[PDB]
Amino acid sequence: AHVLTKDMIQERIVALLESFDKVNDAKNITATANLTSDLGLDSLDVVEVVMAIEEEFGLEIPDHDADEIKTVQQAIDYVSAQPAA
Amino acid sequence: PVPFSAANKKLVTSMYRQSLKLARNWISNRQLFRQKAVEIRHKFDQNAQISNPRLLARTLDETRAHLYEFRHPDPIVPPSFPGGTKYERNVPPRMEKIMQHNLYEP
Amino acid sequence: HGPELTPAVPFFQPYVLKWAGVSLGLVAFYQFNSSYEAKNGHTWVETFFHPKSRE
Amino acid sequence: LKDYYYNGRRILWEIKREGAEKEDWVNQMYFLYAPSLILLLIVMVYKS
Amino acid sequence: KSALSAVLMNRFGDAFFVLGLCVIAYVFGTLNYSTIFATAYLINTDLLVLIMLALFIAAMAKSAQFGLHNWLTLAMEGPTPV
Amino acid sequence: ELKPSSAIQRGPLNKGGWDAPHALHNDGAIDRYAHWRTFYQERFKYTRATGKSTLIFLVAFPALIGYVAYQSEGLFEFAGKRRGESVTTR
Amino acid sequence: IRASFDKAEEPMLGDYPDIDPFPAQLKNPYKKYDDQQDRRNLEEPLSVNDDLYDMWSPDRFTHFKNQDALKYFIGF
Ligand SMILES: CCCCCCCCCCC(CCCCCCCCCC)(CO[C@H]1O[C@@H](CO)[C@H](O[C@@H]2O[C@@H](CO)[C@H](O)[C@@H](O)[C@@H]2O)[C@@H](O)[C@@H]1O)CO[C@H]1O[C@@H](CO)[C@H](O[C@@H]2O[C@@H](CO)[C@H](O)[C@@H](O)[C@@H]2O)[C@@H](O)[C@H]1O
Ligand SMILES: CCCCCCCCCCCCCCCCCC(=O)OC[C@H](COP(=O)(O)OCCN)OC(=O)CCCCCCCCCCCCCCCCC
Repeated sequence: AHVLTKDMIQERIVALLESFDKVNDAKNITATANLTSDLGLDSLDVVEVVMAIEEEFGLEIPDHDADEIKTVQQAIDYVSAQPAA
Repeated sequence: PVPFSAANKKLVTSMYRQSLKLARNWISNRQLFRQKAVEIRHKFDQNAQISNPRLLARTLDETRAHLYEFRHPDPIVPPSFPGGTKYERNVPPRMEKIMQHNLYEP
Repeated sequence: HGPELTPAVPFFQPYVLKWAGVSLGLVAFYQFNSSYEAKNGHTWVETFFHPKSRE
Repeated sequence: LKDYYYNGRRILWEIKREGAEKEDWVNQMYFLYAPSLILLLIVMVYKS
Repeated sequence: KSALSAVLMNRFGDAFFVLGLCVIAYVFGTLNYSTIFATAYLINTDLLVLIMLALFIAAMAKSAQFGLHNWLTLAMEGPTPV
Repeated sequence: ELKPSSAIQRGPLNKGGWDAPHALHNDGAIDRYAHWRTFYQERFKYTRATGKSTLIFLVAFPALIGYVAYQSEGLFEFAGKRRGESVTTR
Repeated sequence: IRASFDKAEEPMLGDYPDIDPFPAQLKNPYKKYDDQQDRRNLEEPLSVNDDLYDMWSPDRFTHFKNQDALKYFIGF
């Protein structure tokens, strides 16, 4: 079959963020990064990247768990919490 | 009904979630969809600088109605999730030893 | 390789023996009465049928 | 004695596990009820 | 719930086939195809309209016409080769 | 001065046997709902919806299929019939 | 409360909490319940005529009003 690991979620979410353009720049990226402040997002293109990350992993997010993945690391372990890939 | 806040942010972040997801299943094409997505992105960016509560609430409730009318019969769901087709196919049984009810017979 | 195994089970379970034995005995007994009817003109079980005459 | 047998069988000869066993009803349901019922079948079939 | 809806639609049609089967065994006195088709051209036409309408509601329920189509589409919850 | 006898030796009642451990967690809401439905008749009262249901199912529907059953007793024979032949009698 | 038959059984209940009937399907799926399948918390009060608002009840469509849909169907 096809397994994911956490290396993969890492290099997919960062891949997703380097092709997004309204980020500040492509190398202040790491797992620790606030999307609010570090990458210079407004309150609604954090929502455009939540939509992009949920179509990216093929999964769907309710509104009360989309709001709280504000860091990249919370997003990575939240996407790793689900069995679907 | 409220200016710049955490709760008004909560409300229209979820409304932008909803209209993006709702526009997702109308449009078959990719670039027609993303032309349309940048178009309503523009629609959200022409607003969000209103300081009134009167017409902030009036625009808020009618874009809620405008969101209500363009609703879709089938949402696109991934199948292993509660709208989908792979949902609860082989639920693994929980590990339970046998409780017994009779002194003489199993 | 292939599928994972589970422990070995004997084929002739007690229910296989019981149900097969009873139904094969009934079919054998039916064929025995159809054997006996051609030789003697009557069933082997109607030997044991002794009701009173109607009058 | 029956009490000491069955409560030990429930909590735990006691300390073994196999399947050869006859409960109290199987003597006269397999050897009296079941052949009488098969007899009833045969009498109905040849009485027809 | 999908298997429940499919079998209850089919059971609707089965009730109408039991009705038509009762009229078959009444009018012709038999269920055999040979006797029924040997004597079919003689029987009254209102009788045959009653019989064939009941048997058609049966056939219409199982072969999924417009009054009763809801269970085919609701039978995709069973797997692909089913 | 009227006390039952000194020679009684009365003692407590037991049902006897084995206390089976609890295989089922009770639900207070389901138990209250089901106890409410089982004994529904002692809190039943006559209303307009009740009267509608009572007249429709106890008098109206019996009178209707009674009219149908008495009008149609010796009407139909379908036993052996042909084209151009009556299947009713009256 | 909301339905007409739920209103009809109002005077028969006594010592019974008189819940607002809400369909168990139109609840959120992503709120974690004790049973995810029936979408119900463990001691939650059951309505009268609860088997009309259970998960095992009819499907209860969301997109059209029922009088609208009868007009559209008899229309076609
Ligand atoms: C716990 C239940 C107990 C068991 C229930 C079964 C009890 C039997 C009840 C049914 C009952 C109606 C009762 C009405 C009140 C219902 C009260 C309900 C319970 C209240 C607590 C049906 O009787 C009538 O039903 C009418 C309804 O349609 C019909 O009227 C119309 O005409 C039709 C022309 O064809 C139309 O077709 C139809 O369309 C019409 O409408 C008639 O068919 C019929 O007259 C009772 O009547 C019975 O009475 C006896 C007379 O003793 C009759 O036999 C008689 O015997 C001699 C005696 O004197 C007579 O000398 C003799 O001449 C006669 O033969 C019976 O034969 C029977 O008739
Ligand atoms: C004249 C002939 C030509 C006619 C052509 C037009 C026909 C139109 C009428 C068709 C009637 C079809 C038969 C009706 C019974 C069908 C029952 C059924 O399908 O149950 C389905 C229901 C589940 O359905 P649902 O939940 O929506 O789908 C699940 C899939 N996700 O299952 C459940 O919810 C279980 C609980 C409800 C079960 C049904 C209970 C009410 C049934 C009432 C039927 C009454 C019929 C008799 C009426 C006369 C009585 C005197």
